[PDB]
Amino acid sequence: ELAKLANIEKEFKNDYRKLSMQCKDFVVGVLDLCRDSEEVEAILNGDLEASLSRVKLAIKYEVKKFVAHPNCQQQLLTIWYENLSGLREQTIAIKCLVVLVVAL
Amino acid sequence: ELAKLANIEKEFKNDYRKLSMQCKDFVVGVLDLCRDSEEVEAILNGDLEASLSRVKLAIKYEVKKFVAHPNCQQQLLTIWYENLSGLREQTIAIKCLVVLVVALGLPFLAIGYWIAPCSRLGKILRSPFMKFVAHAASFIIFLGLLVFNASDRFEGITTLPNITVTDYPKQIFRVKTTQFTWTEMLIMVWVLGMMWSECKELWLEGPREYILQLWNVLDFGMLSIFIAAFTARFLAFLQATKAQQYVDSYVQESDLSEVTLPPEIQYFTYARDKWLPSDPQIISEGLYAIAVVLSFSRIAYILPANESFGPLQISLGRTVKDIFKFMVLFIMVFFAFMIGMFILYSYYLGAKVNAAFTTVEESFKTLFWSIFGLSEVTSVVLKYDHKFIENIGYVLYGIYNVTMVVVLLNMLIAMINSSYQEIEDDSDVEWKFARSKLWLSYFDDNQPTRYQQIMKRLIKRYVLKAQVDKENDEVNEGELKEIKQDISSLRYEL
Amino acid sequence: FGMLSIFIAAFTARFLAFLQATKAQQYVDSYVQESDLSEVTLPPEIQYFTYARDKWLPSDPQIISEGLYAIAVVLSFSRIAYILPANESFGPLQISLGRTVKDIFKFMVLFIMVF
Amino acid sequence: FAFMIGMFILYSYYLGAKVNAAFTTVEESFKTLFWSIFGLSEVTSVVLKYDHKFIENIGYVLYGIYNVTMVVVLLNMLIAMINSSYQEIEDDSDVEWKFARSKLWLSYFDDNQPTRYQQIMKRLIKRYVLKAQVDKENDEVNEGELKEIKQDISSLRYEL
Ligand SMILES: CCCCCC(=O)OC[C@@H](COP(=O)(O)OCCN)OC(=O)CCCCC
Ligand SMILES: CCCCCC(=O)OC[C@@H](COP(=O)(O)OCCN)OC(=O)CCCCC
Ligand SMILES: CCCCCC(=O)OC[C@@H](CO)OC(=O)CCCCC
Ligand SMILES: CCCCCC(=O)OC[C@@H](CO)OC(=O)CCCCC
Ligand SMILES: *[C@@H]1O[C@H](CO)[C@@H](O)[C@H](O)[C@H]1NC(C)=O
Repeated sequence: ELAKLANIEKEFKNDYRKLSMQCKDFVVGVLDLCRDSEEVEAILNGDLEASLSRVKLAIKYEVKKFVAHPNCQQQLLTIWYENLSGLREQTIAIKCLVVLVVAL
Repeated sequence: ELAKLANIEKEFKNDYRKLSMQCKDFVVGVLDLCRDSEEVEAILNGDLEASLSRVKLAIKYEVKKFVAHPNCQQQLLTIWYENLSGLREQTIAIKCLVVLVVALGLPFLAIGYWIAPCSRLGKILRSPFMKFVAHAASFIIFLGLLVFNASDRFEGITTLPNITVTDYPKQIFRVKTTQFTWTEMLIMVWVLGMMWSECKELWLEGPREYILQLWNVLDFGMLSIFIAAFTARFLAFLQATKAQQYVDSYVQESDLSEVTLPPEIQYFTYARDKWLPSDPQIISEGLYAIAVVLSFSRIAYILPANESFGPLQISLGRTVKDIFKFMVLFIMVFFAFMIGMFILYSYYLGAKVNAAFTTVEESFKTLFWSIFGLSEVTSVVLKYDHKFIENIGYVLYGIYNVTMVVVLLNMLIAMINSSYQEIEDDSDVEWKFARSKLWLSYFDDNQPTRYQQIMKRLIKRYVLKAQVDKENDEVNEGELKEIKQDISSLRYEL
Repeated sequence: FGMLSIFIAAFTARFLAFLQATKAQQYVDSYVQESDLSEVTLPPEIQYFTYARDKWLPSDPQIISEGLYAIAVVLSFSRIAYILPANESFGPLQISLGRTVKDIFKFMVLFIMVF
Repeated sequence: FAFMIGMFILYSYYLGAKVNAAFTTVEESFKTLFWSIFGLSEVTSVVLKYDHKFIENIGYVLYGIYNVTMVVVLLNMLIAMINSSYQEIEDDSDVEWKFARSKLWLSYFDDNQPTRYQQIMKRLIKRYVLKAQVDKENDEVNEGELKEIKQDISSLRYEL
């Protein structure tokens, strides 16, 4: 809402953009404090009672530091390799062998 | 350990790199506090009960500020001039006189070196600085031999290429062009020696050490190109000797131009107009022309031992190491436009103004030379009407000339980010970590101990300095807590 | 979507070029009554499909096909931008390139006026 | 110098049969490699009249490596020049320029009981010492008051 009023006012341009930074830094400062994996998997998707709903909603609003934080990146990486799990730390030669085998 | 976990995690990348800075700054802060020379010579090499063990271990781990600190640099400088000791502060003219004298008297040095235990000049020649000057002088005499070999043609060749000329009619012509001269023998002796030294180093260092450094592979490739060129020259010499042994036996004439020869032996009478396009002579000239250009890249072994041209080289190495990421992206756009330009103009080989774009090699040639402003517009125009084809050609060639400039612009601006990142007090440090590495290439070839007492004194001084700085970091809070506790006693007494 | 449409337009032009040559072949194989097609001359509409590339009409479906097919192959190597962000070394390069290309156009509009 | 010696060693035997007269002597090879950095040179100095295509391709490759290397060196020069501007910072160009012009001006000017001078110098040094002590006292205000009230609390403990 603040980031859309910034494009409609254009004279109080810097003030709404100064308030949107507080609205983003609150979320990043909450994200920092989580310790167990249950707290991370309670923040990144909402109340259930995958499906990464808050992350897919933070793409639309472009909150870059909420997605570029390590506590979200490790949760995305454990989905990006969700059955391979030994290729997660290998050389680029082993990765090129994979794409050559699949392309063949 | 922290700097190796940083390359394996890659999500907690900044944290391990933040911890490695503390692990390095502890060592630098310990190094600061040493006062006598015994403490410096107790830190820089470990407990003995030269051999600079901690310095040689700080090269491997790349701790740049531990080697670029002055208390280590003075200890390395007192080894780098360990018998000269008056040359330590002299002008550059006196230093150039030294390298000129040693470059002149190079063949006297082995005669003076078998004497060396009986000579004070033998110990005065076995210092690291004299070894460095000797290797530099030998490599300069090598380039001098190449340029002098290239001599006698500096103002043109004297004849025409298709005309032959020999000492006598009997001599076959192909011998005189391929036989050896005295300077090429010295080149042959010199290349084998450098190949032998690199052969010894590869056997001891191992393949991983050779493969790890890009510079080692460049040197070894230059030596191999020299050897291949001389083998091609020798194969060219042998067949001419065989033809001369044929003619001098079975000639039975007055001149070799009088009676015609069998046609295999007839081929070795022709000038350069009629040689086969895969002649060993031609291959020899090509590879020998590549190797001479590659053999002036060896001055990078010399240049870091100088203050003025020192930090220049480091920035040049950084920019050359940072170009290749842009180069890989530029290859994709280049390949796209060359495949499109080849698919367009391939059917018009017979009817064009210029011979460009009609084959893949020529399209590669035109799109490569078009980025240096050395190309024509009139490669695009053709002879027939077909104006749709010609306008699509103009449009695609214009899009290419705009795209290369944009990519170039992006490269320059990204280069600026590195300078801002460099900030200050690092080029001086980085350059020092260059030259010391170069110096360490030549140095080679109950009741506690004294060492533990010295180390205990150093750690005690570090703890005391840290507590003094922590106490002076916050002065008011202790006094306020003390006067609050005093007000507690004043409330208890009143 | 534009790259895909340019491909489809080029192949439709090629097919329109193929149909008329099939019509001329079905004419000649029916009404030829000769030994070779070079022997007896033809009606002049069917005669046109014997010429080489020197005498084609400047709006031939073949020429349009070659031009659009030459544009589409150049446009079809811009799809590697879907691949490149999944890599650490060529990752932050692309982003700066996208930023500079997005920032050129404001200068380009001002350059068009002077030009 | 590296590229000119290589280009001279390559094309020296082909003086009679080339399109252009370039690279066939040291003076001419110097000329071509000097004017090639200002985009005032031809590709057709490399091509020759005979077949010998190995020689011609090595010529094209070395000339391309030269044209890339000069641009890289040039790029390095420009970026290193930027470091000096960042180092210059502010309040120095104005100062440096003044130290120019005054030098120019000084080229033309040419052709017991203490003295007055020592009284003036004594007054100046006294003012410098006083200003330094005032700035050092105002650099740390709270610590003297806390030490004074601690010493006053000592007397309050002695009296009570
Ligand atoms: C300009 C190219 C010269 C390359 C080497 C170089 O700069 O070093 C200059 C001195 C060696 O330096 P020092 O150890 O005396 O220290 C220089 C002090 N700034 O002497 C040499 O190392 C020069 C050896 C060359 C003689 C043939
Ligand atoms: C250099 C162009 C290659 C484009 C893709 C690319 O860089 O990605 C490299 C890997 C994928 O990366 P990962 O997810 O394994 O992570 C890389 C870790 N730095 O493998 C690929 O995605 C490559 C697929 C191409 C094979 C045909
Ligand atoms: C637009 C229609 C151009 C008509 C074709 C013609 O005859 O020449 C014009 C052509 C050749 O110079 O223009 C260009 O170079 C295109 C540059 C585009 C920049 C993104
Ligand atoms: C690689 C093989 C090239 C074949 C030789 C030929 O016929 O022309 C290609 C040659 C001349 O343009 O290419 C170059 O300019 C080389 C540039 C290299 C950049 C580091
Ligand atoms: C050699 O080439 C020159 C070129 O002008 C020509 O005049 C001459 O006749 C040629 N000589 C022979 C022997 O072919």
